[PDB]
Amino acid sequence: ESVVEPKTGFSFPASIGDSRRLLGVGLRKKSLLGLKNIDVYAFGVYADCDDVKKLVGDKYANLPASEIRGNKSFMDDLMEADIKMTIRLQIVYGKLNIRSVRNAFQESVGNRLKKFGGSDNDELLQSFTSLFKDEYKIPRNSTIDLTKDPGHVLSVAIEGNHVGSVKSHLLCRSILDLYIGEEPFDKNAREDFLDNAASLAFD
Ligand SMILES: CCCCCCCCCCCC(=O)O
Ligand SMILES: CCCCCCCCCCCC(=O)O
Ligand SMILES: [K+]
Repeated sequence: ESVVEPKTGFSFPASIGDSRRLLGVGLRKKSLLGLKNIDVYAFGVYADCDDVKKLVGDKYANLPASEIRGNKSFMDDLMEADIKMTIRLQIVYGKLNIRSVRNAFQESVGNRLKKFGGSDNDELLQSFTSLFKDEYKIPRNSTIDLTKDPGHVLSVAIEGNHVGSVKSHLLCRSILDLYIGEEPFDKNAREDFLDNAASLAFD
C-alpha cells in the first residue's frame, strides 16, 4: 500500500517493480529569511531488496538489525555498495523557475562533488546539468526519478520519460549523499531509511 507524505499529501508506492522497496520519505525545503520556509518537493528513497540483503550478509553476517543499525559504518557501507536505488521526487512548490532550479542543484550537487571528488568536476557537473537542457518548466506535481543502475550509472526520468544517464561512481555517491548522508535534506527520512534498510534483510 502506498505511503503518503503527511505534510504535502503526496503518495509514494510501497515498491517499484516488486524488487525496489520504499524505505524512507521526506521533504526537501528551502530556508528563506526569518521564520519563512518553503517545501520544494517530497521525495521517497527506494533500495533493491536483494542488493541490500547481500551487503548485510557479506559485511554484517549473523548480526541482528539493532547491531547493524548501531554500526556507525552502516550508512557509508550502504552508499558505497553496488545497490540499485531510486530517489523519486514530486514537486510541491508551484512557482519554481528553471533558472532558479538549475542554480540550486548545481550548488547542492556541486558542494558534494568537491566534497568527494577531484578539485575539478566541472565537466561532470555539466554532464548532469545537460540532462535537463530541454526542460522549460517544472510545475507542481511533476515527478522525477533519479536511479542508481548497476555499475554506478545514474539515470534520470522525468514524468516517466527517460532523459539520459551518466556513468560515474562519484556522481551517484554525491547525489545520494544529499538524501541519505551525514547532512541530509531531511534527517527524519534518513533515520527511517537506515532503520528500514537494517530490517530489510530479515523480511
Ligand atoms: C528539483 C530541484 C529543487 C531545488 C530548487 C530549490 C530552489 C529554491 C526556490 C526558491 C524559493 C523562492 O521562490 O523564493
Ligand atoms: C526541470 C527539471 C529539474 C529537475 C532537477 C533534478 C535535480 C535533482 C537534484 C536536486 C538536489 C536539490 O534538491 O538541490
Ligand atoms: K527560515
